Amino acid sequence: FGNSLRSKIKAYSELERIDFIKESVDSLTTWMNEERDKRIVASLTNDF
Amino acid sequence: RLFSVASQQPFRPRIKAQLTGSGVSGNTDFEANYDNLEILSQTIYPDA
Amino acid sequence: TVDAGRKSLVGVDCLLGVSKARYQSTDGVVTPYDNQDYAVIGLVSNME
Amino acid sequence: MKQKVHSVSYLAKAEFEYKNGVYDLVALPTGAEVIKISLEVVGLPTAGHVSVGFKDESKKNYSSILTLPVNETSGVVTKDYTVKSDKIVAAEVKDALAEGSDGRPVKCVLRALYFLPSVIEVEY
Amino acid sequence: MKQKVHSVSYLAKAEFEYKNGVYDLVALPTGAEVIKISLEVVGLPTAGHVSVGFKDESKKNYSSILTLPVNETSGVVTKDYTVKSDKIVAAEVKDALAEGSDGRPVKCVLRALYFLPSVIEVEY
Amino acid sequence: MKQKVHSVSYLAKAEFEYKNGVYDLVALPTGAEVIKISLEVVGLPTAGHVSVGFKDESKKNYSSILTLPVNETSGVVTKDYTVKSDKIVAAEVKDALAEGSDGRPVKCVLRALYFLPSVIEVEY
Repeated sequence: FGNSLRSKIKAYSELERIDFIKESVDSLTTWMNEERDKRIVASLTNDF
Repeated sequence: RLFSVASQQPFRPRIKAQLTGSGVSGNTDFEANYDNLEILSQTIYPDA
Repeated sequence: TVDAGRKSLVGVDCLLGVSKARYQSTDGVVTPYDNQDYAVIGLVSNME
Repeated sequence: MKQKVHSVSYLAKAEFEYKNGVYDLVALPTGAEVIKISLEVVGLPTAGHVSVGFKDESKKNYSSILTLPVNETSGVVTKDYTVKSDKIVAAEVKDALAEGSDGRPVKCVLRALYFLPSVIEVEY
Repeated sequence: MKQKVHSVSYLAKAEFEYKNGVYDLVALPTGAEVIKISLEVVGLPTAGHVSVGFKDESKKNYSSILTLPVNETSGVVTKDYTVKSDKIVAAEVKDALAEGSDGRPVKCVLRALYFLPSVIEVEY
Repeated sequence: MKQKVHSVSYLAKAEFEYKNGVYDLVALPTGAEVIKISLEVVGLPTAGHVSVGFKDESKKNYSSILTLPVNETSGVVTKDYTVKSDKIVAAEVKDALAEGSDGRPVKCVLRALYFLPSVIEVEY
């Protein structure tokens, strides 16, 4: 499983002051962590 | 213009036309509007 | 280089196997462990 | 067998809340190949018409291409369009009051599938 | 003029052999933009109906959206759909016997053109 | 939920000038997933029919799939097609004289939206 993010044109990225590589890496690490944890919880709380 | 063709074979000079196509504006992908590089040719045949 | 080099794409992917421990008998004989969650008991309550 | 084809296609989806007014739903580029326009009414209207059509970015060039009364609640344009300076898909509702028979507000969804003016050469 | 549009589109084609049963034809993601569903009957049926509709991956949430009797042998859904947990396009044939009038088995083909939930921003 | 879908789609647009003859409008590959054929008449014809259909690259395998008289000036094929050796979309006009009622020549535009035979695997 995974995600991805696509940026805007580099001119806009440097114009609205987003460093898309770093922000995307951080936010996707976050999303991945909650995805693994939800996997664990969903398997754990499956049929009892 | 005297063409330096010494092979006396029928010659064909080519020219590259100016791009008259609109581009893409802002975040829009290049793919949304590709331009067409047009080449124009003319052939010169000998006469005896 | 997703548009032509203008934009970018940051993707994150994980391959992971997760399962609630539930051991099946390697033969036909009945053991108190067969279709039973190894170490899990459910607790259900009206949330509000 | 060799030709030039449009290889890039977009879908634009826009909602408005079905009461009198004019809404600018979809923006199209010059040379866009509009191949599907679909309008949908989510809810139970009691009275009114929705007219979708084309208009300029600025000037008052509105002209309905699909009219929807209350009853059928869904429609699709019967015609295909190449965008020639009419770069706004717009929708107007001239008659409409509050939701009616439901208590929940009535929605209208417009989906526009169009191909970009760019072409590429392919032989089969 | 600036908007977000769906730039990714897929077509799923699936065949079944037109006799009583339920078939899970097309799988759709959440947020998919289903813009065309078409059903076709290849052959000469003698008796029966085909109902295509939406149902859950697991639970029994079937609801017909297009019904086809024997005669017309082709149909298209009149409505457009955003996938909200009903992630199976399914087709059921309640009445059908052997091919009939042909000796060669009767086919049904379903084509689903849908746009992926992903969006991109474009200004024209 | 896992399937194979066609992820590549093209639109071919071709014009002809609406007088008697046969025109080879769109070329399709084997296995192409033809999902929309639309024909449009730009102008005011006075007499004649346009028949669009499929034919071979070489041999005389023409068979009309959509016939358009003068009055309605627009049409769409009601059926979906997988290209099996009939790799030419063609249009013939058997009856037609000069423009009529306008002084400006009558155009016909055919747009063919089709999906390429390539497939990819996706699970949702």
